[PDB]
Amino acid sequence: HHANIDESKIKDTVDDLIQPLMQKNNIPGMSVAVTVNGKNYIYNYGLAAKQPQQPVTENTLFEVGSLSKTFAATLASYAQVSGKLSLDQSVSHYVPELRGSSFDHVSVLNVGTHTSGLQLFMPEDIKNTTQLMAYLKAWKPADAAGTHRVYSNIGTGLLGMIAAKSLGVSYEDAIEKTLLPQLGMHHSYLKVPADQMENYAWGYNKKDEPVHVNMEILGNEAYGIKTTSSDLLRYVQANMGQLKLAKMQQALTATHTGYFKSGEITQDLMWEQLPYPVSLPNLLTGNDMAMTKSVATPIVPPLPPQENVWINKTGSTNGFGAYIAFVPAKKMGIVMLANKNYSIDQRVTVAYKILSSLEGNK
Ligand SMILES: *P(=O)(O)OC[C@H]1O[C@@H](n2cnc3c(N)ncnc32)[C@H](O)[C@@H]1O
Repeated sequence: HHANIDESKIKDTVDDLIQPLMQKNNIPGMSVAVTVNGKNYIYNYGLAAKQPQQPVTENTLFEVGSLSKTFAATLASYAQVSGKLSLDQSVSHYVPELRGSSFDHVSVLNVGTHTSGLQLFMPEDIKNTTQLMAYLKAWKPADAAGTHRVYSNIGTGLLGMIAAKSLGVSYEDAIEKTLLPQLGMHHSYLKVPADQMENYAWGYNKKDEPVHVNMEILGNEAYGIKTTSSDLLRYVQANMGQLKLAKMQQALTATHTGYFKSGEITQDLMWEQLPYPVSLPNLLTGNDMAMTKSVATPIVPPLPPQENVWINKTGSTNGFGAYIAFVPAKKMGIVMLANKNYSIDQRVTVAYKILSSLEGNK
């Protein structure tokens, strides 16, 4: 602790919110990463595993659940800026087995914005590509694609699958061999390697059992990433153009294009945003859209990537709870990782309090 140092003030702000949060929710371990003024701060708390006990360190890997959807979008955006994908084309244009199905009328943009109408969860009985394609050929949305927003793991799966195919590789290769390496995210994985298993935190479910996420079909696209807070802070900085990584920077920025309004949010390519300065009530409402259908209204022409917005994404698994938010105009961002799935309203509120503390009022 030092005087006249913003770092000590930030640590106090973060500690004072995170310690009670972890106590009352019984969260075993967290890492919080903050960037502001071009400086990066990483704060680690508690335990990556209870038995045998292992502390959270700079190397601890957390499951981030739906933060993974933003990587599928970044890959699709990379394919798009590389000339391999048009977001306005239909899904069946790129997946010829689906020609003649309802996917003749669902665009890639629809699956990238949760506006196809596909339901939230993949049917549990779908285990292989044959069963998946049979389901998709038989599926019909309740409303015309493009009229409603239904947050969807399945649609995100299609987005990433199409993006990878357009690049000539599997999704796993696209992410681990192309995207994460080009972003400099060397401790981010869909499959944690043997030399990193000691760093892979256990998640603690509602009954406090240690669990790791089970990876099923198209799951890598929707929920597969394990990563460190430092790697995600780099991802946040890259999303704010702060790093010397040109196609990749274009791809990152273009994911922030605003395509639909729904409720309080602007739906980008997987990322979600609200105008900044943003009120806590609207941010909370905008982060309570995970399981219900809402009306979606197109933004056409699309809203270009903005500076004056709060861009964010939640992610969870049975054992983990994560959140990212950043405001490009202020070059400030936060990553909050936990090995217990605690409520989104608390993640958002803590992040709002932290970011609001980072400069004076004017
Ligand atoms: P985001 O973190 O909002 O959502 C992804 C998490 O939802 C759960 N989940 C999605 N899809 C499935 C399937 N098919 N089976 C079991 N669980 C699923 C996971 O917790 C994801 O991490």
